[PDB]
Amino acid sequence: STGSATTTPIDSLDDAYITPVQIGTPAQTLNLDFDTGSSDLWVFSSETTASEVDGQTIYTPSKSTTAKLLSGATWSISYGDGSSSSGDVYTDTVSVGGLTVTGQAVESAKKVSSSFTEDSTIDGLLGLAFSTLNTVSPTQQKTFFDNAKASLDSPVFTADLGYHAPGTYNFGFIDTTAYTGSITYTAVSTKQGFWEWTSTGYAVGSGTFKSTSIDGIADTGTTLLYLPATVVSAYWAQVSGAKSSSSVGGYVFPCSATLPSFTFGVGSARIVIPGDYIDFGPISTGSSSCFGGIQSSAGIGINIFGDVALKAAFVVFNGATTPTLGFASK
Repeated sequence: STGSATTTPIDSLDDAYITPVQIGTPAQTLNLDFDTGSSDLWVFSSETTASEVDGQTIYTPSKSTTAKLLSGATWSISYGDGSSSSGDVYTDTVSVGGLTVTGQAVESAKKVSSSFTEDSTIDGLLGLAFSTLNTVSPTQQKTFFDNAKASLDSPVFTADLGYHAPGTYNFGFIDTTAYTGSITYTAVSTKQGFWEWTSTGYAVGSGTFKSTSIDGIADTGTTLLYLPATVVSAYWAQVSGAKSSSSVGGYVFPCSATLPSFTFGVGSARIVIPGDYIDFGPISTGSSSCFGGIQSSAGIGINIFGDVALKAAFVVFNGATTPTLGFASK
């Protein structure tokens, strides 16, 4: 089997992408944030505290003839941005882009943190990291991809995120028309539960490539590119007037600037992020200070190849017995 679904930016900045997901019988379609940095499929629901729902579409398990309470199971997750959610668990039929999994754990939120409530466009998350990170207790549950894997034509999914435009998540096949050149594959460590890999270096604009190993994660659920402070300083030094602002929370730059590209290495291959992809717009409405799309990871503990990086590539998440990542230009 295969599946193919369009993923759509939630706003004009590409802050996140939403993909429609069918849950239950008859289907209830929710728009979920596909997150290769986490491993829970959780949804706003009829159980979510009413004051914490503000415009999201909810899953109502009592209206699904295939929903079953997973007795005793609870979940609770905290994300790298400080947000969180928790609740109980149902199993139900879940379909993405025509690919159906029966008995998928659907984690129903009883509580969500304010950042979720305040974002009416995201109805929940669909985790695509390794199932070892799934938070369901006392019986850990599998991700949608893990449940689907054995049925897929090939045990892979691909992320093709758009710049200011829709893109595609495919399951079970690699669309050879969706990229240019060849796909370069690189080793993955699953030791932390992530799609963790090592970039071979970087360049700023037309500058020379610096060969240096940068360990990080491919994370579709993170907006920006978070890299070591040395790398980030080298980038922003090429933008007149750019500076790190402790009060804003990162590098800002004059909105009048033209940003240079940023290149990262995948083996001997190179992925070029155009400068425009690094512009996240005014820090507040009407400001002439703009927020940068490349930021320091120094306070995180891990480097993160988020959407800024991934949307410059066609990305293969190869879930074979020994997982690997593939990157192609497009």
